[PDB]
Amino acid sequence: HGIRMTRISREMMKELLSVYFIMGSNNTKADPVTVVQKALKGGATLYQFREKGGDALTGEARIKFAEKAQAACREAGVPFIVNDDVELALNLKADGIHIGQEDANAKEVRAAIGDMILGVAAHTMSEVKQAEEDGADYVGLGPIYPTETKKDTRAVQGVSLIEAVRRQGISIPIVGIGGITIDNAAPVIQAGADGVSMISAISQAEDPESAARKFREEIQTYKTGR
Ligand SMILES: Cc1ncsc1CCOP(=O)(O)O
Ligand SMILES: C=C1C=NC(C)=NC1=N
Ligand SMILES: [Mg+2]
Repeated sequence: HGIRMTRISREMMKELLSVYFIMGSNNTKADPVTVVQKALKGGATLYQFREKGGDALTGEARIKFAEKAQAACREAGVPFIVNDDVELALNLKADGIHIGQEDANAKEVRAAIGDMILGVAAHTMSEVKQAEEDGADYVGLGPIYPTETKKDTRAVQGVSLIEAVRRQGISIPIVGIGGITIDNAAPVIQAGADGVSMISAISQAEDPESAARKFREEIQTYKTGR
C-alpha cells in the first residue's frame, strides 16, 4: 500500500475491513507495539492507531509510538489508519484517517487528505448518508454490543442500523464496532457488514495472535456464506 493516486475501490475497502484492529497504549497491559505485531501476524486486515484520553501517550512519545505501529503495519503489508489526527496522518503518510461526528467536517477532511482512506463513525441513517455524500470510503457503525472501552458511547443498536442501511440500497463499505468478540462477530457480517472492528477482544486477549487468527477465519467463512 503506497501513496494512492486514486480513491480506493469499494471491493478493496470491503476486503480491508474484514478484521479491523483498533488500539492505543492504554487498551492493553502488555507492550503496545508487541500486541499490534501479534494482531497483524494473526491476520488483522487493517489497523487503526487510536491514542487519546488521559491515560494515553502525548506529544513526541505518542508520535514515536505511531511510527513504530506504522512500521509494524508496513512489515505485515496492512494499511495504517490514524484516528482523529489529520495532521498526524498527513505527517506520517498514513494510509487513512478515521473521524467521528463530534470531530470535524468530513468534507473538509476529505479535501485535506486527497485520495487517502477516509472512515467516518455513524450512528443514524442521516449520518450514514451524509458520510457517503461527504466522500467517506467506509462508515463504522455501532455500538453493536455493550462496551466499556469507550465510555462516551451512543446507545447500543445491535445490527439494526446495518440492516436498515442495506435495505435502503446503500452499498457503502460498513464495519461494525462495539463489544465484538469471536463469539458474536458472525451476526454482524450476516446483517450486511463488510467486517468487524475491535479493541479489547484482541488487545486484552492472553493470546492476541490466536485471537486475530480466529477472527480472520470466522469472518472469511461468513463472508462466503452470505
Ligand atoms: C472506539 C469505539 N467506538 C464505539 S464503541 C468503541 C470501542 C470498541 O472497543 P471494544 O472492541 O473493546 O468494545
Ligand atoms: C467510532 C469508530 C467507528 N468505526 C471504527 C472503524 N472505528 C471507530 N473508532
Ligand atoms: Mg473521534
